[PDB]
Amino acid sequence: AKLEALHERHEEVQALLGDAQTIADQERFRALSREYAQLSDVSRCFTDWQQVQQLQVLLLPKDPDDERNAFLEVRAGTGGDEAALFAGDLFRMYSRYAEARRWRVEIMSASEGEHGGYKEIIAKISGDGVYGRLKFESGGHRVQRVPATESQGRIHTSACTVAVMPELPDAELPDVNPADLRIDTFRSSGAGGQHVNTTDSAIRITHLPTGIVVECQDERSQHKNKAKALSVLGARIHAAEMAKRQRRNSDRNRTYNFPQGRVTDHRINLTLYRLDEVMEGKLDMLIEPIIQEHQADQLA
Amino acid sequence: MEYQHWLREAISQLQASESPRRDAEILLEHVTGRGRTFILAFGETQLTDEQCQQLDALLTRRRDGEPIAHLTGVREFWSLPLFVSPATLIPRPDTECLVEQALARLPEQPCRILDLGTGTGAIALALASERPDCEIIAVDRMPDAVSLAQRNAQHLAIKNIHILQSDWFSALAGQQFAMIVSNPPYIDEQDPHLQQGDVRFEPLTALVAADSGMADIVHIIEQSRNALVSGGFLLLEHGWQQGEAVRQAFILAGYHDVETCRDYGDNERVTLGRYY
Ligand SMILES: Nc1ncnc2c1ncn2[C@@H]1O[C@H](CSCC[C@H](N)C(=O)O)[C@@H](O)[C@H]1O
Repeated sequence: AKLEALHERHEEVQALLGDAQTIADQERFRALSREYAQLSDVSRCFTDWQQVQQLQVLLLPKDPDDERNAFLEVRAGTGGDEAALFAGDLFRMYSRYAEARRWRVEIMSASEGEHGGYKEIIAKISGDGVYGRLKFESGGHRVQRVPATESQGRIHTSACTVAVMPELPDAELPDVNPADLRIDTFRSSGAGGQHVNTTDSAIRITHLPTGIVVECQDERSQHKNKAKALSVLGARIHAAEMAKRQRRNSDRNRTYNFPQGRVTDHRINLTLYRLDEVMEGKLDMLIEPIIQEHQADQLA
Repeated sequence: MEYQHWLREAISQLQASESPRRDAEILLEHVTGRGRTFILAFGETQLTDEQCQQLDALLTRRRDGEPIAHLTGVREFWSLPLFVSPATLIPRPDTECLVEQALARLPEQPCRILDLGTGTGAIALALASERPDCEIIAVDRMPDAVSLAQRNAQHLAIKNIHILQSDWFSALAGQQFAMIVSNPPYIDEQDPHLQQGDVRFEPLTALVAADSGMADIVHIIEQSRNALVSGGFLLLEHGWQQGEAVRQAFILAGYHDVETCRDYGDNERVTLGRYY
């Protein structure tokens, strides 16, 4: 008697729209026609709860960036060089997953662990339905393992952070770059130009205003890293007017215990005895649930 | 052997480098033809014999110090892929700055540009790319540089560019361009850098200028005069320390609107003037 309110509006709007679609019409008959393609599934159901498991129409809480590609970075925090080492594991796990389903994973900045890991590491994953599928992976990830740099066998608790921004069509970017930003160099110093030649170029960009910081480095042209950096600043900016919006799935999200081999999403009280599987690239026995879950939340 | 193994091995016997992992990863990618990410996500992969042998040769070189871009033979500049060789210089990132500053000055109306000591063809190419309405002309003294330049031009498909082999202006005898750009040799015959770095394997033909690394820069600002259109610009790249210096020869030689832009390493890289 409350939600039905909705239908008796759609079923109404659809009827309404299915009409205009039969009059002399050109131009953006696209926008309107497409709406029809939408109101058609939602409508075809209502016109049955009436003509009759009454599949509760979940066809209502729309989404946006879901299909857009995505940037993902892993940061090292708690724990010694132990943590950065898990930054590696985590990052593999993702890329091992992004491949299993043919996504374009491309790094754009790496921070060699002070002893074999990554302080940072940020890939540019690509394929359909990316963001809406790894977003939940944002937050904090904690490991409890027994280091190879330890024989007495006592577990060591270290942790990593994970940001999962969205891929904005750089052909949409707000040209947020007059002089309101400071483009710097990684070179703690140097003569530059002819005097020296390194194997790869590293740029850095700071947003004077909001203060955002982005940087990149690879074997390619500076021109490219920079422009590459401009695209990440943007994704980092749009990552503000999203975190602005106030169970809204570092904040311990999961914990990976190896002596037990379990993984646990604190966020939905789910623990699976399948760490092996999750570390090799099987992030669906996790993303799927936190997804249906984040679903029901919306179904209210 | 395993990609993960090799990478582990090489990085070891490659400590004298400023970027062992990278050097490593690049090499391994080059031979196997698998990107960074792949190598990282799948270190279990074995190397076919060749690869291992091929990877080996390249690795020795790199231990002897041979530049990476020299081993893989390529270099990106302006997001443009350039083949490089010890025939000339390996296009630097700071040189991209020269290009940046030169793109502004350029007249909104289609015109002709000159590139002295084009080398790989870096600057000239990037420009003829941005301004497809302008005819650029790159010349070089070494005959081999002329070819690498032409080779890049071909591979790249840029046709509004033309390579010649003059000694500064010899072949240009009688032409005048809107803007004249040039990164000439500006290293002292005995700067301690020549001592170290990949720069050990780069040619002096392109590294050393005379008069304590200042000989060419000046001889050009001098010459450039008789070849610049009304109020056209002349902009040169120089050493980080030749800041004030170059500025003066620019004023002394008689150049209007002198200036000295700085690159991202926050050094002084390009000095630009004008003429009437
Ligand atoms: N008299 C002369 N005429 C033309 N080129 C000259 C010259 N004397 C030296 N050179 C050229 O000066 C160049 C200096 S290095 C120029 C490199 C170029 N900017 C790059 O990014 O690759 C060399 O290519 C050298 O062959």
